[PDB]
Amino acid sequence: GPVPSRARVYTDVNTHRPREYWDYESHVVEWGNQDDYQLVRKLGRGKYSEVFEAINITNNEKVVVKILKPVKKKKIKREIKILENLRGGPNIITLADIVKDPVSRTPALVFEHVNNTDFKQLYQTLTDYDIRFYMYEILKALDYCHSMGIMHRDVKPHNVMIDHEHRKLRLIDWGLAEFYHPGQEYNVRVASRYFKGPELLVDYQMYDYSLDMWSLGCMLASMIFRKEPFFHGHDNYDQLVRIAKVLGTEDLYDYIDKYNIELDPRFNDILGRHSRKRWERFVHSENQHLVSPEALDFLDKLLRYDHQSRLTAREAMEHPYFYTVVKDQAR
Ligand SMILES: O=C(O)c1ccc2cc1OCCOCCNc1ccn3ncc-2c3n1
Repeated sequence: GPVPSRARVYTDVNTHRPREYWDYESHVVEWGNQDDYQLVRKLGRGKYSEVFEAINITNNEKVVVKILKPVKKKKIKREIKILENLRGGPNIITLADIVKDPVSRTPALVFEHVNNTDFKQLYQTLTDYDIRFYMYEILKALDYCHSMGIMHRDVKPHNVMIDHEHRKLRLIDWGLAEFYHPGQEYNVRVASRYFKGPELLVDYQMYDYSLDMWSLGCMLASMIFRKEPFFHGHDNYDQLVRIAKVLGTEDLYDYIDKYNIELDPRFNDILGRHSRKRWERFVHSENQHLVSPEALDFLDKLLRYDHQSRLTAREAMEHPYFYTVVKDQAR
């Protein structure tokens, strides 16, 4: 069958932890008092939850309440445990409280309020410096969570809150995140289509932190090239075709060979034969102000088929793309 794989970094971080850290099935939830919060207005809804601005009446603080739609106890425990383990880390959203919603007997997560600038509207205003700065801020959250033995597995613009006035960023929605254990076969049916790594699309289960770095590369491409989404597949199969038309089919088949991956036969007559394209075909008069040699070198080193060859978060932070930002933060 397939060749096994291990994270290059932070490989054994959870093995050295007490069992309780990662064994979320055993976690005992510390409930709080629902009557401390009053809902103010609805912010949005998804498959998994509805989100409200709210107020803590005991201190008149603004907070956000995420009312969970019914999922397994295990899934709720995993998100809670991860949020608690990561709490206080750089640019990690703060979980303030957990309450049992009386209406449905449903749990509600209570988060710190971030004054988020419009995500669709924000992108239209971002300069070259802003993209570098916010990318660096996301990398601080990813290096932290990876170093803590956790893969996010759903990195995308919707899950990055930006309070632009305060140059403040938070990585949110830890509902798909998981603990990394060497040898563990993970569920490939994760993340948003446009951000799925090749490992997911070819059904390679022994993946790791490096998944997040593919998703990040997809974000970077969409920002510097003004192309949202960058890899626009019609479904999961066509998503790999879209990637192959850019990264080329030679490297794809090399990856499949290296890991002895069994390719779904549906791929066979759709992948075809594609050259690896130069990034320069995506540069044009309206985006060129966002694109540098540095940006393209960095992007190239995130967007690799082989999960093992992508930059780590910590390596990415040392790339020349960030030298100006690093200098500015020291001062
Ligand atoms: O799932 C979480 O971990 C999550 C945590 C915090 C917030 C949202 C979350 O995800 C729901 C996304 O809904 C977007 C609604 N807009 C706003 C506006 C302001 N804030 N401040 C915090 C959040 C927020 N959401």
